[PDB]
Amino acid sequence: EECQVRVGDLTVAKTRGQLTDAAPIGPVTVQALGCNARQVALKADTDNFEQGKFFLISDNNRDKLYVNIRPMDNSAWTTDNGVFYKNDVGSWGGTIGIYVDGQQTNTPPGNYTLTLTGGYWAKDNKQGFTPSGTTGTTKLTVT
Amino acid sequence: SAELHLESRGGSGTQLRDGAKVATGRIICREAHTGFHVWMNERQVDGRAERYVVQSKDGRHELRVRTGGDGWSPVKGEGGKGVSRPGQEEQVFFDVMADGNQDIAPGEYRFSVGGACVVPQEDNKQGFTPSGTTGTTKLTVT
Repeated sequence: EECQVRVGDLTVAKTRGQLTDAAPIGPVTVQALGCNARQVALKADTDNFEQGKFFLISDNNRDKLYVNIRPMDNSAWTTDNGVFYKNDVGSWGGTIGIYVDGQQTNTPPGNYTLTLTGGYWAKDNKQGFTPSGTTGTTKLTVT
Repeated sequence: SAELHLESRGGSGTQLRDGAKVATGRIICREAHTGFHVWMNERQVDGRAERYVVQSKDGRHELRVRTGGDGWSPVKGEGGKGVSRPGQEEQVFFDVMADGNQDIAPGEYRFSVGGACVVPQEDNKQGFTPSGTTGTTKLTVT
């Protein structure tokens, strides 16, 4: 076993201006392999992750939007805006959508990119993550 | 008596192609014989002696194995069918080539392959051995 979380880059086309309250606008393709007894966990890179919050950065660096990820409708996962992992250990591999953290008004942007690291998580609130997979790059298009 | 020992070429794998081995043990015999009585004990298809699609420890994944041989002979088996190859030797090896062909889902495939070769109470005399040993091979994916 091992735990090898595979992920692939994707591009969605929905503007922030729509997302008023936690709505899925970007299903990141994440597929774990061998993680039958491991809690798959995804976490945005330090550039997009600040103090336990996931945010998308502009392509030219301008504005940021805090968003949280969700398994959409796959299985029970432990939500968090800074660390995302599944409480139930076992095989998994389904697209994780991207929600919004209390909107942000949406200032006329063009493109946003966010890097999501993959691996597993242990314990809670102790930042017990481990790189066991691949780092994906999610791109959001806005207007 | 019996003296059956198994050995694995690795232990698992996830991408098992056809013709890939899994276990490789050795069997022994006593006097002149024409059949190395060996069995697997899993899920044989009726009288299928030289090839049978085995099952996993949990029953959810099937693994076909070409153990039979090429040159073995279906002459009864103990436990779960089996076959006997020219038992003129004192100790031969029999490898089980798995005809999986594709990828196998994570799990554990346990086989109880073993053999004695020797004949129980029949026309041959030799050393009366009415009990054939079994073996234990696990294929845990890991």
